[PDB]
Amino acid sequence: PKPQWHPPWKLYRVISGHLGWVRCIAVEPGNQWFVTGSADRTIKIWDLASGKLKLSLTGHISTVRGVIVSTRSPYLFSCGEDKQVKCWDLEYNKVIRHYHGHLSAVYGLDLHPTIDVLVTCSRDSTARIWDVRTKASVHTLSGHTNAVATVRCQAAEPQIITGSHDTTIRLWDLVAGKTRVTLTNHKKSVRAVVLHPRHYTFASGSPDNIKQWKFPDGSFIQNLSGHNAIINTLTVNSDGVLVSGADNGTMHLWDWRTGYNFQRVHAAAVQPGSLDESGIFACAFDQSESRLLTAEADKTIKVYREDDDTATEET
RNA sequence: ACUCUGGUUUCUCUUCAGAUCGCAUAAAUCUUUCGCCUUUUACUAAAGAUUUCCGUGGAGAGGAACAACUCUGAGUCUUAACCCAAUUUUUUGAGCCUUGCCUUGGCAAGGCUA
Repeated sequence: PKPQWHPPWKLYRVISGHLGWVRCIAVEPGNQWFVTGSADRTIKIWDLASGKLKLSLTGHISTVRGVIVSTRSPYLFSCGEDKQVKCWDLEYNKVIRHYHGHLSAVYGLDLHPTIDVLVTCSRDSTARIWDVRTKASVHTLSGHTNAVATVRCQAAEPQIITGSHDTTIRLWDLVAGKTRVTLTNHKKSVRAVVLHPRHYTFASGSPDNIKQWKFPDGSFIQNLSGHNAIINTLTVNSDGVLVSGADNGTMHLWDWRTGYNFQRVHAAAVQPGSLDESGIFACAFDQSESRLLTAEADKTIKVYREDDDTATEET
C-alpha cells in the first residue's frame, strides 16, 4: 500500500574538476572528509563539508576501483585496476601496507566491522580474504565462474557474499575457512550489492532484476523489479529508501518495506561537451541521509538534498 | 658480652626494557625528494614510518660446582678498681591547721610553719 510516507529526494550541490571518471566513493565516519576513486589513476580526496575538497593522493599505478575507511586506524584501504590492493596510512601522509595475492585486477574491497581483515573482489574471479594488520592474508575465496563484481561481509552469522559476473551471487561462510551458499536468483550478472540498516536481509541487484534475499539461513526477501537498465550500484539508506545508480544515467530511488521503490529518477548530470552514454557509476548516502554523493563517469560528484515538501503520491 | 636467624660463580626457562641515553651501534623494506642513467639487481644522499643483526639490561623459577664458609635482623643483651653530684631524675626539706563542698569516706580553697 506504499506506507510510511516516502519523502521526496532532490538535489543538493554539484561538483566537478576530476581528471577522469569516478570509479569509487567513500566518506569519513564523522563526515569530516570525503574521498573518491577515479579513472585518472590518482586517488581522489574531496572534503564536501563546505562543498570543498580534501587532498590529492598519488601513486596508484592504474585507476582506483575501490576504497574503504578503517574505523580503528586512519588507513584507507585502496583497490585499483593495477591489481595492487594497498591499504594506505594517512597518518604520515603516506600508505599503510600493500596486500598481495591478487592474480588480476581487484573489482572490489571491503572491511570487516569487528575482526581486522581485507576483503576483495578480484577479476580473476578470486575474492581475497586477508588477515591484514599482521601483513598476513586469511583465505582465498573461489567458485565463481566469472569475475567477482562485489564483496560484502559482516560480524554477524556467516553472511559473507561476493557478487559475481557469473549470474550466481556468491555466499561465503568465512569462519570455517569455507563458504555459505550459491544464489541462483539473479538471472544475469549482478553488479549491485547493498546492506540495509535493517540488517535482516542482504540486498543485491542486476541489470535483469534486483535480488533482495533475507538471510542468514538461505532464506530470501523480495525481487525488486521495474527498473530496466544496466545497474551500476545499489545503496540502502536508513530512511527506508535505496538509490539505484545505473550506467545509463537513471538513478531509481527505492521504497523497500512498501514492497516497491520510492522514486524513478531520470536526470541529466552531463558535464561539458563530452557526454556519450556516461551515467552515474556510484553513489553514497550520508550519515544523516541529508545528502547523497553522486559519482558519475562525467567526473561530477553531486550531493543530493530535499526541499522538504509534502507530495507523497502513489500508483 | 650469650642465643635464633644461615652464602658465592656458572648454565637454562618464563616475564618486563616507545628508559638517563642500553657510551666510541650495523643492516633491510616502503612513501617521496633527489644523483647520474640504455632496462633490473645492485647504487649517489636527505626526510618520515615499518623492521631485523651483534648485542645488552630488570624481575621470577629450575641446576651444578669447596659449600659449609660467613653475613644477616633481632631476642632481657646478669661485671668488681677510684673519685662526684646546688636545674631534670638513686645522697635533696616535707608536714600541720582551718573553712567550704561531698551520704560519710573523700575533694577544693586559704592560712600556719622553723
